[PDB]
Amino acid sequence: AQQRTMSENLRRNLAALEAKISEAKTKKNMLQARAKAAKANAELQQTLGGLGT
Amino acid sequence: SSATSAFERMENKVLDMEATSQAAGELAGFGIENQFAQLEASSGVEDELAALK
Amino acid sequence: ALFDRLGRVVRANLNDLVSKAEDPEKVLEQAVIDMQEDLVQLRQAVARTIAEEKRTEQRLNQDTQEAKKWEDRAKLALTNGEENLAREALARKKSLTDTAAAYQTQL
Amino acid sequence: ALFDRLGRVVRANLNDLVSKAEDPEKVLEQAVIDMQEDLVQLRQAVARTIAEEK
Repeated sequence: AQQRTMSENLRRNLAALEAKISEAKTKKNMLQARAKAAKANAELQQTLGGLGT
Repeated sequence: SSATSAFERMENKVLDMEATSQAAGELAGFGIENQFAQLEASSGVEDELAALK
Repeated sequence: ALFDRLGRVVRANLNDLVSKAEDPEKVLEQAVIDMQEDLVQLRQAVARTIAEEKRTEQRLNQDTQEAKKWEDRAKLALTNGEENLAREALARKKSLTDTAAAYQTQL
Repeated sequence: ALFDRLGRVVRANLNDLVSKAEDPEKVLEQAVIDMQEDLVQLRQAVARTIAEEK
């Protein structure tokens, strides 16, 4: 009776963790695209402008 | 110390770069818009010429 | 600010020397050549950001069509009489839909 | 009073000497060049504050 109740609590917490790690994984794929874009914008600004020697 | 503790720290750095890069563009200024308008008008003048054909 | 005055002067003399070594034709020619090479590299950098536009269209399409296959599987599961199997398919289908929504926003 | 005077004299002789080494055409050109580099850094300083606004 203790084992069955205990098993459920472990089983439930793990599934919630899988969802969290999946979200991170989901964030990571698109988050890299933001970084690429942010870098690309910076170079365009420097090349169009640029002042002093 | 945790995997999340470093992931969430990295996310903020990517977002800061996105904000910084756009802000650099804001303060540089843009000339694209007033050139684009010249292209739109430039079309309008030759739309009439196209219409005759 | 006596130090500053000196630091200004040392740099000014170096700048004056550099502008002797600046020929007119060749520094000017090299300047266009540098710009041409740098511009091509920038086009390459931009192209891989413009790749992500196309890729995010693919990602969304895909996962919205896994969502359909869960429905396709579910219709049969209901008919055959396994309510639990049907609910699992429908539950899985929902959070694929949540994921799909997120993609459009990003896109 | 006394040391204060002598320490002014040391500064004053140096001040004259550096002003002689300041050519007006070159020093003027260099200063404008410095100011342009400084302006770019300052624009980026504002941009990184505007970043936290966003």
